[PDB]
Amino acid sequence: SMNPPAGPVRAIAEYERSAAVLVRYPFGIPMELIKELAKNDKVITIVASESQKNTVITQYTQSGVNLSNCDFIIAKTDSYWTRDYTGWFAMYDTNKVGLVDFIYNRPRPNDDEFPKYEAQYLGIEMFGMKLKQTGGNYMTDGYGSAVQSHIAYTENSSLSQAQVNQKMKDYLGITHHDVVQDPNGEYINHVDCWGKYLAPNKILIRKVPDNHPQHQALEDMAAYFAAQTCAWGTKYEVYRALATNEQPYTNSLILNNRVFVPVNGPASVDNDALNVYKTAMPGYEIIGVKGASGTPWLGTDALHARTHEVADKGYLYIKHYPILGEQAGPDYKIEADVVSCANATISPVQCYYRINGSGSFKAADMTMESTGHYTYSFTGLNKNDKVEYYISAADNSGRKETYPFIGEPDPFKFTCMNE
Ligand SMILES: NC(=[NH2+])NCCC[C@H](N)C(=O)O
Ligand code: NA
Repeated sequence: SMNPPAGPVRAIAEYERSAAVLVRYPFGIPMELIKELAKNDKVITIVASESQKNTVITQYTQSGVNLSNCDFIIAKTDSYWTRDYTGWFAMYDTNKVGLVDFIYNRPRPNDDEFPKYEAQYLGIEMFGMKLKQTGGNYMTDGYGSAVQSHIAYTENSSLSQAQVNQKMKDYLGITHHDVVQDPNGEYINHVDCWGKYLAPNKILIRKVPDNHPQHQALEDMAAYFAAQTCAWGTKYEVYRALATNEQPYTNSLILNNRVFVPVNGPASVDNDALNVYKTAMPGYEIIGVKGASGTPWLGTDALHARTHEVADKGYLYIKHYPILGEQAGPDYKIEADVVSCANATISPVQCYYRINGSGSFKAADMTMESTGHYTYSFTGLNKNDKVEYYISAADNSGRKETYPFIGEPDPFKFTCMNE
C-alpha cells in the first residue's frame, strides 16, 4: 500500500537480533568473509537467476562454505552495495516487523526496486517512504534516534527539514533525526565512513592525524556525541578509530555477537582499530577481514557497504531503559516490556544479577504486572552495594534473548545510595 505503517513504529538497530545477512553476486566481498559469516549466521545471496544461484553454490562448495546457512533471492540488481539499496527494518503495530523502501539516491533502478523482492522473500509487509535515501548514510540506535549526514536534507531539497523528519517519524518511528554536516570531505557523505553506533550508549567516531585536513571536523563530531545524553540517560561512550591512511575502520558490520571489521594495513594500525572494538564491546567476537584483491576495500566503501543485516520477523523484543550509576532508592525497580513477534507464549522473563562482583549471576523471575509488562525490585541492598544485571526472556517458538543483546559479559551497573 501507499500508507505508512500502523504505529507505534520503532526502527531496528544493527546490533539487534539478526536472522540473516544480505550480500549480492557478482561479489564485492571476499569468499573468506562469506565462509566466516555462514559458520554462525544465514547468508542470503542475491542472484539474477536460478542458473546464477547454482554457479554461486558451486563456488561456495569449492570454498568449504557451510551450505546449511546459505539461502538465495532471485532478483535483478545493478550493484553489490546491499547496504545502500536494500530495505530498512522497523517494528510496527506493536508486534510486527516490516520493511521500509525509499528512493535509492543512485541511477540504479534494479537496486532501487529490490526491497519489494526482499519483503516477499521474508514474508513481511513493505512500506514506501518517499525520501531519497541510502542505507550507508543511515543508522538508528533502536530507541528512536537516527544519525545521517546532511545529504538526507540536501538530496530532498523540495521538502523542508520538518517534512523530512516527519517522513522518518511516520515510516521508521524516528523522533530524533540527527542530521549533521559530513565531516570527511569526500564525495560520498555516508555516516558509515565516519560514525557507528556500537550500542545504544556507544558510538565510534573516526579519527585522523593532527595535520589531516578533516582532523578538527572529526574532533568536533566526537565532542558533539560526548556531550550528548544517550537513550539510556548516560553520556555516549565515544570510541575513536584512528585512520592513518584512510582505512575504513568504521565501515564494519555488527551481526549478532560478532563484529566484522575491514582491515587494509598496516597490520599494527589494523590491530589498534580491532582493539578499540574489543574494548568497547566485551563479549563480542571481533574479526578483522582482509579485502578481495579484485574488489578491495576503499575509504568510502568497505565491508559495511557490501552487507545488510536482516531482522528476525519473529523477533522476541525486550524494551528496557536501564537503571545505571548512583541510584537513590530505596526501591530499585526495573521495568521491561517483552513482545513476541512470533506470537508465542513468553516464559520465563528473568533478571540475572550479581551483587558486589562475586560468584555467579543469579536468576530471579520478573513479575508480569500487565500484559507484556514485567518488573523486578532489587531487595535487601545496603548503601554502596554495587549491582550488575541483565534481562533474559524466552518464548515457546524457541527464541531466547537478553537485554543487552550480549548479556552477561556487559551487564548494566548501578550503585545503591539509599538516599
Ligand atoms: N555504504 C557505503 N559506504 N557505500 C559505498 C557506495 C560506493 C559506490 N561507489 C557509490 O558511491 O554508490
Ligand atoms: Na528503493
